[PDB]
Amino acid sequence: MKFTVEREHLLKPLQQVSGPPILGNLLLQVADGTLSLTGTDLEMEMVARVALVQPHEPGATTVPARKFFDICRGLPEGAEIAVQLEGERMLVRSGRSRFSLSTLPAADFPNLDDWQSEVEFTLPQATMKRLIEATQFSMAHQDVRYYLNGMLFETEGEELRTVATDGHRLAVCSMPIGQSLPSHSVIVPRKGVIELMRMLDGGDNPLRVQIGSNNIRAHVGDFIFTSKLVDGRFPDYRRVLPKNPDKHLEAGCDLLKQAFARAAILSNEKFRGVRLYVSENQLKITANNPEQEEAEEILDVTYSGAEMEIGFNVSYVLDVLNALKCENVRMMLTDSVSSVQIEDAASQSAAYVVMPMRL
Amino acid sequence: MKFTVEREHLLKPLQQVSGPLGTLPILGNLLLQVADGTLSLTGTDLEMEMVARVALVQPHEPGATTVPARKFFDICRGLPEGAEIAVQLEGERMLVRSGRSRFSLSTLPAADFPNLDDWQSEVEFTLPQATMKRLIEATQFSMAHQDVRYYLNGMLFETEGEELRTVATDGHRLAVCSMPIGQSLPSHSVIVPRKGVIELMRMLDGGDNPLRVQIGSNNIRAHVGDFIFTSKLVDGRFPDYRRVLPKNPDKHLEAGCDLLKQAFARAAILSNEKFRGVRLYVSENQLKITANNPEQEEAEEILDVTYSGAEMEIGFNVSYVLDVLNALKCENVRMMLTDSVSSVQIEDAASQSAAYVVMPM
Ligand SMILES: C[C@@H](C(=O)O)c1ccc(C2CCCCC2)c2ccccc12
Ligand SMILES: [Ca+2]
Ligand SMILES: [Cl-]
Ligand SMILES: [Cl-]
Ligand SMILES: [Cl-]
Repeated sequence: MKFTVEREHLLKPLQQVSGPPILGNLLLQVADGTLSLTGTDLEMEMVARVALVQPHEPGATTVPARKFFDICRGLPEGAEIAVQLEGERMLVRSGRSRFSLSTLPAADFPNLDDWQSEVEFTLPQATMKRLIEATQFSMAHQDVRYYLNGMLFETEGEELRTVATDGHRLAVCSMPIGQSLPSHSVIVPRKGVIELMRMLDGGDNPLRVQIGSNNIRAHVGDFIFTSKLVDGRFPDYRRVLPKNPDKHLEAGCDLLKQAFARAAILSNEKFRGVRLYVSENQLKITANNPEQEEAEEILDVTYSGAEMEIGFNVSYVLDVLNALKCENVRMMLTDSVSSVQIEDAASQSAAYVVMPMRL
Repeated sequence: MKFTVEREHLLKPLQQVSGPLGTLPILGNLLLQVADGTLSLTGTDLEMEMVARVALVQPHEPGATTVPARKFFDICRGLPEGAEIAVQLEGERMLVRSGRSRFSLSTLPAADFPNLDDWQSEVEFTLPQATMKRLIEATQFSMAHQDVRYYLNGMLFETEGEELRTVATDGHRLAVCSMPIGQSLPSHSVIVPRKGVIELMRMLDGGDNPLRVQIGSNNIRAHVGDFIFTSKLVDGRFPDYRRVLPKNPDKHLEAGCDLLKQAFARAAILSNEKFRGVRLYVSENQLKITANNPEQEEAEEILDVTYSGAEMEIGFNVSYVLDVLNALKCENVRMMLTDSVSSVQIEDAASQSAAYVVMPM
């Protein structure tokens, strides 16, 4: 196995495959004019392909990922990196820098189980990035309810939807993708979501998604990501979407956020409860804590409905406003004992639901 | 106690005094005093004190209280640019009002707030902010971390002639920097604790306000603008850097600092994770750096340098060398060598104002 490649042509692929003992190594393969790099943690895998325009010899090995990446990154901008397999070591040479790395046999590199694709679609990268970024923050982290430690991907009509919840607050994002889809639902593990998100480079390469019974694969440009799905049932989240909020309030996103952020300083550190008093074109926010410190914020908003009061977790609401990053927000309300739904006033694509608190 | 002050006039002082504050609650509070047309804000941890004076041009009423430092800072910082902030003590609560934002904070009595002991200044001088910045950043990285010789965890500040000098060492490597300050000083040495050095750096805003330093037998104080920092000193017998500098390191190697740094940083990848040893082979106009680890992975770097005279080999902890090269921020470095079992001296090839000494492995 031999190849010589420019540093930068190696670094982006290296970043991608480092994501997921031999699991600490990258599989390197030279075949039919291409260097492929693979990383895996047994749950998911990333493969990156690099065209080889310089002379090369086929073969495969595995090397320590961190060390190989660090060596490549540490070399000067635009350096040519020459790699050859010599016995049980992989030799890396560039200028008068030389390295000998330990290898493990390519034959030992684990493969993900084989599977059949049953649902497929192609969409712009930007659309998938919007879908994930809109909801990722609301996934559970390491809940014993393992089916929450990930993100629902739901197809219906011509729409792809992501849903995330930690068992307390909810994020939903829905986008038309211009193809007729079967009504289908899968849960992608949270680490897979993160790795998928970070494979999307913000460019013009379209993303191809293939979903099997127990696996998902995403292909964009020179990168192929594959993951197991979470084998579980996602909660019936539709039950907490307010059926008909009769009251709708519109406010400047940043003004509302800064008022909540200031009030939060004097909210209970653990339960983070703040109260909203809604009246004709006015919102008053209050907070207090066990040391009897108190905050009050009054802002002008657009609101005509009946006066009402409602409490909620200000951390959850701040998370929502930070995700929305827009000009104006719409808060849809019912009463003091019902949830609140929050959206960008200019777009219904993303929606967030926060539960009510009594004080 | 009442005042109204513009947000921007409050924010820097609040940041200056509150930054390093947090099991004794009142230590988490700032002391606020309105007296003689000035708002004074004070923070302390009992070892050091930060005091800022703010002229009150708007109507105000005298008095003092203490309030949670972080909360008051966060409230002020969270208000919009240009906000006017009105404060008044009402009973045992401190009220803060700006626009239609209102806050009521808990207080502790100003009478309970702790004072650093009184002391007398013995040594005084003034110097540019830029010089203090240079003195600290040139040596700070070489201070010990949690060493049982507590004085090594701080920084020596020495006056000699008209130079102010800092020295830092952890027993394995040493940094020294000396700068002229144009005033006849007595020969004097003090040790400033770690936290003190951090605040002494933090208080330099990068303007042209000069620093006024007062040193007593047990304290140091720095005045810049309307901020006053005071720290207790540390007792102990700091090493004499004069005795740590190699007596005659007449093997002189010159190399590009960034080239040298990058070569060591790559070799370090395949050095021992705990011990971090690399070997240097010096020969005519050439340096070779090698590293290997228990797994027998190997790095080799060869560099062109300026070196004439005898060949030698020497081993170093590569972290120590990298720390020096990252602190130098210059074009060319000079390494002054003696033999395989003696320390190396390292300097900017174009300035003798700082020197670095590293023991070999
Ligand atoms: C009815 C039940 C279910 O389908 O099993 C259910 C429904 C809805 C949710 C969340 C709660 C709050 C924010 C988003 C919806 C659940 C969360 C954890 C466990 C069960 C949940
Ligand atoms: Ca000196
Ligand atoms: Cl606001
Ligand atoms: Cl109030
Ligand atoms: Cl080698």
